[PDB]
Amino acid sequence: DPELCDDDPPEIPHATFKAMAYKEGTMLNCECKRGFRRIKSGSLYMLCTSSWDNQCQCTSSCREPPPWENEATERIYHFVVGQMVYYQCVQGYRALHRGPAESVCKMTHGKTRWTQPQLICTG
Amino acid sequence: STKKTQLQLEHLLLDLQMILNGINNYKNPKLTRMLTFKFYMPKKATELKHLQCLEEELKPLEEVLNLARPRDLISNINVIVLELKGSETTFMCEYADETATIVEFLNRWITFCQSIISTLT
Repeated sequence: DPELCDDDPPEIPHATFKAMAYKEGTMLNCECKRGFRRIKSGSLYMLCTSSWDNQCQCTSSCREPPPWENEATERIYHFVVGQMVYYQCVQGYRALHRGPAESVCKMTHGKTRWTQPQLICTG
Repeated sequence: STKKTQLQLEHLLLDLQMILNGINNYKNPKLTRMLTFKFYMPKKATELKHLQCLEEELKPLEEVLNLARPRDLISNINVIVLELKGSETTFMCEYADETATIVEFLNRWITFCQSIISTLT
């Protein structure tokens, strides 16, 4: 029974992170675009179980699962310990320092924590 | 009977209160996670008929609880609600034009219940 990570992966200024695959249990918020709410009485998130389980659906006012009338900000994910994300600077920035640039959500003595990536992107 | 309705409303508010207090505390590390889900509530809930919107959001409530017996608590809740507003769609909850976290969602309904109980006087 996979454990959810209490926090988001470390945030690295000007950096984005991506998972190469998702582990049994990651959850994906069924978020909607502006002017669109989720279908009445509709599921809140998809769950990785291998494949995804529920179905998002937005009306109007595991591998990377396929879109729906999604959100233009991103997908709000919930990872489980053991999960790893990979970091890379966005466009317009280069890796100044390149200490480890990936993170694993580990559960050291009770609480969960992500490994601190050491990536730095300057203008 | 005014007392039946009051009782039901009290039982209902206590269960909601149990969930709110049960997840909204410093001993729950999943909180932040739970606060990312957008919940829908009535802009101005005041009539017992509005309990339709709480009903339409129960499976979602049971779902967030899985991140925290939910299956039994929500079942109890759902029945009480039906007992308070029937089996017919009592309101067209196209909801508020605004969303909410489980903390707000629950705050609304707990306040709704406490209010109607006193109003029943």
